[PDB]
Formats: sequence, structure tokens, C-alpha cells
Amino acid sequence: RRPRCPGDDASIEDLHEYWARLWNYLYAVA
Amino acid sequence: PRRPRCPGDDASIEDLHEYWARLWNYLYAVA
Amino acid sequence: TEYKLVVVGAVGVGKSALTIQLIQNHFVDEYDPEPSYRKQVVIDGETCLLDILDTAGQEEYSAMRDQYMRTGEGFLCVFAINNTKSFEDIHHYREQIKRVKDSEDVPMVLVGNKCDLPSRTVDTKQAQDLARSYGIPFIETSAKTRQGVDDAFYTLVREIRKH
Ligand SMILES: Nc1nc2c(ncn2[C@@H]2O[C@H](COP(=O)(O)OP(=O)(O)NP(=O)(O)O)[C@@H](O)[C@H]2O)c(=O)[nH]1
Ligand SMILES: [Ca+2]
Ligand SMILES: [Ca+2]
Ligand SMILES: [Ca+2]
Ligand SMILES: [Ca+2]
Ligand SMILES: [Mg+2]
Repeated sequence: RRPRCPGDDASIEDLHEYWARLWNYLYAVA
Repeated sequence: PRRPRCPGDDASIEDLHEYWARLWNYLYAVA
Repeated sequence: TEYKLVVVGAVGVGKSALTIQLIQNHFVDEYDPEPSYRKQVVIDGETCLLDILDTAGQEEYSAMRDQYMRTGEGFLCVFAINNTKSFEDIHHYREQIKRVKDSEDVPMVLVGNKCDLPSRTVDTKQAQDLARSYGIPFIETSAKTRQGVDDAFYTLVREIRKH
């Protein structure tokens, strides 16, 4: 369920996408 | 404003939390 | 501009179904090996980037969850119109938001989900009364038919902007 790392060459929008995924994941597994 | 690095397989949930927080900070900073 | 929206509510009220409809435009299950929680939309002639925290329904104590919720700028408080307990839980969720934000003035929208259902135990007037008592908007929705789904999230953005 953990989101894959964004990638070293990830754009700022790619990081935003990842961050929203991680936000949800972290909330879920607490 | 340094871009944080995504932790690997061995990452604890607390490691992922730290990355979540550092990433929030960075993405806020470059905006 | 960035908007952090948090969806809260009792187990099974349709939090995930609403989020999936908003972002991915479907209700029935799909299988395709990652889910998105971010959307770019135009609201009242101005573009928004929306991040959605779709909270697990099962509640517990957690300092981390507190921080994740504290990150939200606005909150959808969701109940199901066939679930009276989920409706009576709304007071608790508002209190929770006020605790974590440490404020009485937090952008909020009351959502009555599953209005497509053949039977209803929570009447519209009850919810309109409750929302009015909180001074917040109320919107009935169906994650199944998509009715009101855009309106719920967009109205929350409108509330944040007025903060
Ligand atoms: N008829 C109808 N069913 C709905 C609607 N929204 C969700 N459901 C159904 O109700 C169930 C719960 O939906 P779900 O999105 O999992 O709710 P949740 O609030 O995220 N659950 P949880 O608290 O456990 O995370 C599912 O079977 C889903 O198909 C709706 O608008 N109409
Ligand atoms: Ca736990
Ligand atoms: Ca789709
Ligand atoms: Ca806990
Ligand atoms: Ca009772
Ligand atoms: Mg869910």
C-alpha cells in the first residue's frame, strides 16, 4: 500500500502527487 | 531549500513521516 | 493555489467512494496495477490544486494522525442518510477538528452521502438544522450517481477562500 518513491528525476508536480499519496498512507497505517 | 530524499525499503513509518514533513516543507518553500 | 481538504466520517459512510468519484470518475471497482489523491480544477474562475486526505473510518488516538489532520485547511464532515449513528457522530467530528486546529473558525461542509438509496433514516431537515446551527453549508451527495460530489468539494474550497 506504501507509495513507490517518486524518482530522483521527479518534477515538482510529481512530488506533489507522491506527497498526497503518502499523506493518506501514513494516516491509514497509524 | 534542499530536496529531501525518499527513504528505502528499510524505512520505518517514522522515517516516512519525517520525509512527509520535510517534503511538505520543501514543496512549500519552492512555491 | 494549493488546498488541503480532509474527508472525515464514521465507518462506511462513503469517504473513499466520494474521493474516488471526484478524482477518477467511477463508482464500480477497477483493477489497474497507483491511486491519485490530487486534482486540478477551476472553481469560480480561478484554478485550484486539491489534495485530499481520505481518512480511515476506524478511529484511535494518534499524534501522527493529529498532525495529518492539522495539515488540512478545510474539512468535509460526511454521514450516510441511511445511518443515524453516523449522523449523530458529526458533533464529535466537529469537536475533533476544533481540537486539532485549536480554533472555532475552521472551514467545514456537512455532507449527507448515499442519497441514491431506496430508504432513508436521516431526514434532510435534521441535517439542514444541524449545519445551520454550526453555520456551515450542507450538501446531499451520492458517490454512486455522482450527484452533488463536485458541489461538495467545490463549496468547501469556497469556504476556505472566505476564511
Ligand atoms: N448506494 C451507495 N453506496 C455507496 C455510496 N458511497 C459509498 N457506498 C458504498 O458503501 C460502502 C462504503 O464505502 P466506502 O467508500 O468504503 O466508505 P468509507 O467511509 O471509506 N469506509 P471506511 O470508514 O471503512 O474507510 C461501499 O460498499 C460503497 O460501495 C453512495 O453514494 N451510494
Ligand atoms: Ca493503530
Ligand atoms: Ca477514470
Ligand atoms: Ca495509536
Ligand atoms: Ca438513539
Ligand atoms: Mg475508506
